[PDB]
Amino acid sequence: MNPIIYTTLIMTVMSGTMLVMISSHWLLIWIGFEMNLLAMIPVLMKNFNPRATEAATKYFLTQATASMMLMMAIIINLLYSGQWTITKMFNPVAMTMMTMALAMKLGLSPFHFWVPEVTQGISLQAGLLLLTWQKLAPLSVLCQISQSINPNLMLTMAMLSILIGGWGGLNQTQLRKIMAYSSIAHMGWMTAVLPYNTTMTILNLLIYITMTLAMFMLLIHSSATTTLSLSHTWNKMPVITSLMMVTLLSMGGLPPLSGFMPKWMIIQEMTKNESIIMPTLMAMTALLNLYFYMRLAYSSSLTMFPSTNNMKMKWQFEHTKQMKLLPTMIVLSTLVLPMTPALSSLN
Amino acid sequence: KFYIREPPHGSPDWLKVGLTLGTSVFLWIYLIKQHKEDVLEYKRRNGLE
Amino acid sequence: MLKIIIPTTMLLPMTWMSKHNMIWINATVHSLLISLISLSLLNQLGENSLNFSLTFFSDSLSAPLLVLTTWLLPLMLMASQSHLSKETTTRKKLYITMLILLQLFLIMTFTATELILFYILFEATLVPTLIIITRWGNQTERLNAGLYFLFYTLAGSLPLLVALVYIQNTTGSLNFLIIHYWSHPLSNSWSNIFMWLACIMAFMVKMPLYGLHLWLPKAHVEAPIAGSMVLAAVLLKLGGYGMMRITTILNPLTNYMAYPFLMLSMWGMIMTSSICLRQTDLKSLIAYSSVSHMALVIVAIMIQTPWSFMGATALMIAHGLTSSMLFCLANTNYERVHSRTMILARGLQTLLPLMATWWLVASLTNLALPPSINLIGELFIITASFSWSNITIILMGMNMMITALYSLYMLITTQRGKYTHHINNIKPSFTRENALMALHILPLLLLTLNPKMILGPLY
Amino acid sequence: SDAPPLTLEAIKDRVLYVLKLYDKIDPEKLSVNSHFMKDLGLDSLDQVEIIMAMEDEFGFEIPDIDAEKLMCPQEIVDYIADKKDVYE
Amino acid sequence: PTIRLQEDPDPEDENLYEKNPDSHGYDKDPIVDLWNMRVVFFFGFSIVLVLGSTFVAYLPDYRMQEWARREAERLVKYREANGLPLMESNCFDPNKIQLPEDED
Amino acid sequence: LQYGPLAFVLGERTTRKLTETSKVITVDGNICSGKGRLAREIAEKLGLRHFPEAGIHYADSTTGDGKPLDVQLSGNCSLEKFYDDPKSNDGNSYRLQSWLYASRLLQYADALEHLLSTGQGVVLERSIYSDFVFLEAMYRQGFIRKQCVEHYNEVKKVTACEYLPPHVVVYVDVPVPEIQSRIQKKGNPHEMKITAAYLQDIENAYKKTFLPEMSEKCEVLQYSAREAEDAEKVVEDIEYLKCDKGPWPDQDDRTFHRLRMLVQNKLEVLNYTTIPVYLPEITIGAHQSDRVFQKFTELPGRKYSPGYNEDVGDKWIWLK
Amino acid sequence: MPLVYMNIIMAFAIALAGLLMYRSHLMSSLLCLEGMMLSLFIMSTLIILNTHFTLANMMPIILLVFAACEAALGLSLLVMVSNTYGTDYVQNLNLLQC
Amino acid sequence: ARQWQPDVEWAEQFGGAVMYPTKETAHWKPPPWNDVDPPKDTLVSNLTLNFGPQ
Ligand SMILES: CCCCCCCCCCCCCCCCCC(=O)OC[C@H](COP(=O)([O-])OCC(O)COP(=O)([O-])OC[C@@H](COC(=O)CCCCCCCCCCCCCCCCC)OC(=O)CCCCCCCCCCCCCCCCC)OC(=O)CCCCCCCCCCCCCCCCC
Ligand SMILES: CCCCCCCCCCCCCCCCC[C@@H](O)O[C@H](CO[C@H](O)CCCCCCCCCCCCCCC)COP(=O)(O)OCC[N+](C)(C)C
Ligand SMILES: CCCCCCCCCCCCCCCCC[C@@H](O)O[C@H](CO[C@H](O)CCCCCCCCCCCCCCC)COP(=O)(O)OCC[N+](C)(C)C
Ligand SMILES: CCCCCCCC/C=C\CCCCCCCC(=O)O[C@H](COC(=O)CCCCCCC/C=C/CCCCCCCC)COP(=O)(O)OCCN
Ligand SMILES: CCCCCCCCCCCC(=O)SCCNC(=O)CCNC(=O)[C@H](O)C(C)(C)COP(=O)(O)O
Ligand SMILES: Nc1ncnc2c1ncn2[C@@H]1O[C@H](COP(=O)(O)OP(=O)(O)O)[C@@H](O)[C@H]1O
Repeated sequence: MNPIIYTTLIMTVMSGTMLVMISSHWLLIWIGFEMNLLAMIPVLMKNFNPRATEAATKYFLTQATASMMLMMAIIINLLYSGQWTITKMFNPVAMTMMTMALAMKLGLSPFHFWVPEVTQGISLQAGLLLLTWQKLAPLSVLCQISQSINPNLMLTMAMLSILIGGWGGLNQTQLRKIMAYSSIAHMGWMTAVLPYNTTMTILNLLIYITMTLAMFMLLIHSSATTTLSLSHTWNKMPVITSLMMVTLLSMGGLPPLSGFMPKWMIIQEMTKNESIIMPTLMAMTALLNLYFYMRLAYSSSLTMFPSTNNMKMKWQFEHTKQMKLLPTMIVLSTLVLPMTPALSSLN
Repeated sequence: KFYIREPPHGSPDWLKVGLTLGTSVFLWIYLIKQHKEDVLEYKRRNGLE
Repeated sequence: MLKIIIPTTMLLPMTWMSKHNMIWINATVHSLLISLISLSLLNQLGENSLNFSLTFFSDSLSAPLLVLTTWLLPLMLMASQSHLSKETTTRKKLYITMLILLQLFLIMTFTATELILFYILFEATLVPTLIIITRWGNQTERLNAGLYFLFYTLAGSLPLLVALVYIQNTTGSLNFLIIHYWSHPLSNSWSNIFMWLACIMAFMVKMPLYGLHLWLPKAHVEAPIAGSMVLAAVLLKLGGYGMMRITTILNPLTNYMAYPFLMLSMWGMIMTSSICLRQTDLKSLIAYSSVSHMALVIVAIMIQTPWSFMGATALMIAHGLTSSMLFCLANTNYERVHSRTMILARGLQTLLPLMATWWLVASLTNLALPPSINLIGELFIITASFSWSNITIILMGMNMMITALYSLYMLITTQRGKYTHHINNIKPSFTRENALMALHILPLLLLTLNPKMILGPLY
Repeated sequence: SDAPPLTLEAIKDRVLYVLKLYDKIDPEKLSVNSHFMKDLGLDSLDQVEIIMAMEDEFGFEIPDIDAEKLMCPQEIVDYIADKKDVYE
Repeated sequence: PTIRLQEDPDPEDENLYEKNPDSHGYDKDPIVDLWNMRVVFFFGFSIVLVLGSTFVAYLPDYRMQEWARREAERLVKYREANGLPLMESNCFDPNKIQLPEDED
Repeated sequence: LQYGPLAFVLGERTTRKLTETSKVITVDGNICSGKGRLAREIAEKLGLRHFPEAGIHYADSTTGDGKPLDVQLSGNCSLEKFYDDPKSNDGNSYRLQSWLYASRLLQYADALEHLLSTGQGVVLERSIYSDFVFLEAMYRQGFIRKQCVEHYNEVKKVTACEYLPPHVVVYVDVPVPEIQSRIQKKGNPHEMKITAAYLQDIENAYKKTFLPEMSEKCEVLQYSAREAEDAEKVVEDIEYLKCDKGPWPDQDDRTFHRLRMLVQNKLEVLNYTTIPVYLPEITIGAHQSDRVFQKFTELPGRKYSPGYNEDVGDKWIWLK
Repeated sequence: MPLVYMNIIMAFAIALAGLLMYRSHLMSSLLCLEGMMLSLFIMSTLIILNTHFTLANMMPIILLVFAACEAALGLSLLVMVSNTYGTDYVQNLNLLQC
Repeated sequence: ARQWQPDVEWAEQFGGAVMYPTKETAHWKPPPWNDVDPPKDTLVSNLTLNFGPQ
């Protein structure tokens, strides 16, 4: 693909997301989703390799179905009130349809099946974009209509996403499927606190985005998409594996790392609303994510796996293209807990 | 020495170094001036001085 | 209190800017000086604590713990520099960084005024410990051990967090002074029962309490020497300190919720003490003696009397010193014969006469020979337990009898009898090892002359 | 899961079923060691049809060579065991 | 090759006494090892162990034990001369206590 | 400005650099033939950059200083000991073959980068496309196992598919007895232990497989020993070729941009040479890996990036 | 709500159901996507005409436009899949698992 | 006298398609080293037509 065409497709994806983010009319939000998907499909197929075609087809079918249910919910809401403004969604059937459409777009359980397949079928740069930028528009819509959201349905899907992401990650040797299941669990954490406090949802999204960017850039730096391929990196660039281990520990949510701040901030919020069982189950379930992060850390950094002879040749060459925002992303994803009160700047 | 002459070497890229240092000092000067203005405005509004 | 924290933080850049052959010297000297500075916290009041600032305070319970924590770092550095000889420079500095970070976290943990900050530091102590165990342990089991260490602790402490932010939402604060002054009774309800369990089980797993003590014989055995030293001497006492701190909010609910834990402790004392009698691994025997000793601290904290609290403080300090010394003594033999089997190397008193004297003194303090502070703490707890119920003397008495049996057995197997014929690489003791033993044992004996310094806030 | 661990007994049962399914062979007369040409009076063309029936039965191509020697059922069993790597 | 990889043989441990018969067991370099020994001994046994123990022994009585003994002596003397009870059953005065209305 | 998407957006294309003289030419042939002198003379006549055959220490010459490194830190294989003991149980044979294929891949990437950045043609001795003739001869003589051949084919499948094969394939055909006599005359004591069956297998691989599928994408110029010395005839024979059979005329500026982005960044070129397939001949244990890597880092110009080594005369480091 | 509105909503539900329950051909599912778009167009046009919202009269046309972009997208993908397998069966899209 | 580090038999546990192999899942295979599957050379038939005689 031509670099100018790639640039304009990326700008169209971002423009669709921003159109969703600045619109007050439901039709413009729908148009933003459509425009985002239209430019998103060719980015997933940048390298042809039929697995990418499969991932693009699955993604298109899922997102088109979600768009249709979203439009139907918009029309039902209009029928029961001649309103186009995005507000508290005067009709409850329309609200259920809208919540299901947005849950399909985000990949919350049980609409979660597509995320591991599409992520495994695309490249690491496409996976980075899919797991970071694509969540902004649906979550920005959910923040706006959160007051009319039914807690029982949203929280059921949140608990299901946390459980399913934790269970699915345990069985994975491929790094992109591990990232997908981690994404499902973090989406569940984001949407569990949404009916209570949207500032906590935004804070969790930002911390998850910086952690995911750091992890994906570290996986791009060491061109590894499998556990065994990543296990060779200690013998070529030890610093990369050390930073990967610290980022994995942070993603696990262990204090005093940055990953801990969102969970700590969500549990507290849920306790102010007399929700005790829900945060306890969520916190205990996140230990599955921690386990399959610790297993990767064992494979890549805390022990040394056997290497190959040709690796010697790689000792003579340097990483040519540098990612300028990787150091900032690593520091932001690890050493940011002491500045937790700054979250008040998000409301 | 080296086989390929390794173009970025003992004479550093002085334009980039100058731009980096200029940006740092410009940011610092702006920040000190901003803090002085903030203190003066805060004292003016609160009837302190 | 920053006059201790900041010098500890300066140990990191000092270690990273040192010469390749000077890291051990610099780290040892400056950690010893930090211990010297830490000795000033022993000047405690009789009525309230030393409230340095809104964030940090020191009490008669946390001051001896702080002194032991700072004193342990030089001993760990001395014990580590032998088996890390062939290591690269940067990995040596990383190991020393792990130890310094652990000390920093522990120092802040013991002095935090607010329970959430205490929780955050008490959980942060996990990362350096796990890295130490799973990166510098010697065998393949060290990975599994790490997992056992990680998930036993967290599964206990995740409810605790949920309890703590719950409490602040109803009482308004988690500051310990406010918590103590504005204390209110706990009603007898299912919600209060589960809040009691959430506030207690996290600390119970750290002790550990018999039944959830499985992680310990793995983690202590597979860890490197400094890892096991810090795990036994300080990390086990985090549970005791936290339980002592959090018990104020618990009353009067503790009177009936303590029964299952008292039964588990008073029976698991016998169970683990008897397990020590049939243990083919010497380091595993030393590890199990720790569970047997901490059961007594659990009993003392649960029965909630001034004599029991004094005894628990004294026993925690004495056990820290004695268990660290025993782990070092076993490591001296391991670095010779490269096996932890107790019957592999015998008759060592013939070949290593002064290390045999060290072994004898460590075994004597382990079985609480009077007037050692091991005995002081044990006897105070036994007297308080007798007040709680006379029948306890039977269980307590039995434990004492068993403890002496596996201690001297450990002494007779490794030091007496005849040396195995095939082994011929048993070199004379180094000055480093002898000094490491002396710096363990001399403070222990010196604490006998001033026991009020280790008897806690109830003295 | 994929196909079960086929054994020699299964091969023999299938081969004998195929042979007893052939019109030009009376069923109870044929044995495992009966030579096709001598015992059953079968011509060269008949053998070709039987081998093709084996290829349909077991789903693998038996060349013209290595089929000129499978002259009794037992040799067919041995050939299929060799090709599929079955020993017990 | 019936080996699964190319690997170094496991090396045998080094005896520090072979090259430094008075080795102290701190380091391979004799000078660095000797200074490690001297610095550990001086800063552990001479500074922290002796001076720290002396400092702790002579700590001032901030626990107020002698003060409490003096106050107790004063009150015992005062009460005995007076003929008042040596110790009082109630720490807090009854006059300042407002019990609930009635016993039923 | 290093070449990249931004430089492609603003102007620069590679189709404008091609001047009908690009002509990636490889000059193959068996051992101890005259292909080296023929290649140098062809590069001299046509004004093309010549590439001497990539050996064990080829990668050393393109990085740091061109001085070869120790065999322990580079290669970890010996051609001399392959001749001494072809069936050694320490895996030297396939380790040598796999390292040599990696070196040939790096050389092909360097040659392609030079051509695509300057427009000047390149002459190579062998390439990744003819490397396998040495592998087959190794396998037919029983020097390597079948697993080694499968691993070689796996590495070749994911690497050789990313490049354009050469325009001109020159083959120098010299019979086995003549190269045998040349070997006996050269004087190298290790090289005389090459059996006739080994050279016959190399020729069989060259003629049965390599040339037939090389000749279906571009014309192949075969020559004998005596007419190979006549370089001007070969050069003018190359001058009158009708290159209409390969994918080279089927290349656009975007495909050339992708190829050029690949041929720089040698780490991406060598990506799949170290795939986690654990064969004993090439797998190195963790302890040896750690020791040898630490030994490599202690080399005078290897601890840091090229411009940041104070101990090889770098200066103004604190301002870079 | 009159019977016509429920008939349009039932048409949308039948199409959504048709989309969800896959048979073999990919094109059969693209047709159900088109049907869902048609049902939405009719529903919104009926609501807009009934309430006499004049400005909203342009939104179904817009709704039609992005219907084509979604169809043209889908057909494009259907080409590539077919070019890989010589068949548009959804059974072939099983290279990636969960 | 040497710290234990993983060997090939240890490393091969993570080389599978899934961490826990299952009777059904043991027949899953790992993806190719590049994400490129072998080209499915599907026989797209050419239509055959009779042009003439009539
Ligand atoms: C609550 C407050 C906080 C809010 C937080 C908000 C969210 C935070 C971030 C969320 C997550 C972000 C994730 C980003 C993923 C991006 C994916 C990606 O690029 O790949 C990774 C990429 C991989 O690189 P690689 O694989 O090594 O490179 C190989 C190439 O890909 C090989 O490819 P090639 O060879 O083709 O190379 C081409 C290359 C080289 O580039 C070129 O050559 C340039 C050529 C120029 C061509 C010009 C064409 C112009 C014609 C097109 C016009 C289109 C119009 C569209 C609009 C239509 C409107 C109707 O171009 C690129 O690589 C990508 C170009 C990117 C273009 C960006 C376009 C921006 C559009 C903005 C839309 C919004 C507009 C307003 C809309 C209003 C509503 C309507 O590396 C990274 O990006 C690392 C991560 C970077 C993330 C940045 C960190 C976050 C942001 C930090 C800065 C501050 C942010 C906050 C700002 C606050 C406001 C001021
Ligand atoms: C191996 C190491 C594990 C750690 C050990 C932890 C031990 C936890 C045990 C908790 C101590 C007590 C819990 C609750 C107190 C009483 C429980 C019950 O048995 O007593 C009766 C409770 O009544 C009934 O029995 C209800 C309980 C029956 C259902 C619970 C099942 C318990 C079975 C044991 C499960 C094993 C525990 C550990 C799980 C891993 C009391 O009679 P009642 O007057 O009516 O209730 C008064 C309580 N009020 C005031 C709150 C109302
Ligand atoms: C090798 C040969 C061995 C035998 C030969 C040796 C010769 C004999 C030497 C041994 C002396 C025997 C001891 C006899 C007792 C006399 C000492 C006693 O008088 O001192 C005590 C004083 O001891 C100190 O109080 C205890 C020292 C504290 C120990 C701290 C260790 C240093 C820090 C190291 C870190 C370890 C971590 C610890 C964690 C808490 C008395 O306390 P106190 O009743 O008041 O004093 C009254 C007068 N004052 C108050 C005015 C001072
Ligand atoms: C290494 C293993 C250690 C295991 C430790 C796990 C046990 C921890 C104890 C329970 C944890 C959850 C307790 C929740 C925190 C308490 C806060 C609280 O007070 O909330 C209660 C609510 O309490 C609960 O909901 C807790 C119910 C249990 C939910 C999760 C079940 C966990 C399993 C229970 C049994 C296991 C506990 C003992 C096991 C010991 C370890 C083996 C009342 O609040 P309100 O709703 O506002 O009521 C007043 C106004 N209506
Ligand atoms: C749909 C129906 C339409 C029909 C299609 C028309 C088919 C026409 C095909 C004509 C081709 C021939 O004749 S091909 C020529 C065949 N003739 C020979 O081979 C001569 C020697 N004879 C023999 O070998 C044996 O008699 C023999 C019986 C062959 C078996 O041999 P075995 O000893 O090894 O069993
Ligand atoms: N790909 C290879 N595999 C194994 N051995 C090779 C390979 N390439 C070159 N050699 C060996 O390197 C030596 C020189 O190669 P050769 O082309 O035969 O002679 P020269 O290039 O010096 O004219 C020979 O001993 C040859 O066998």
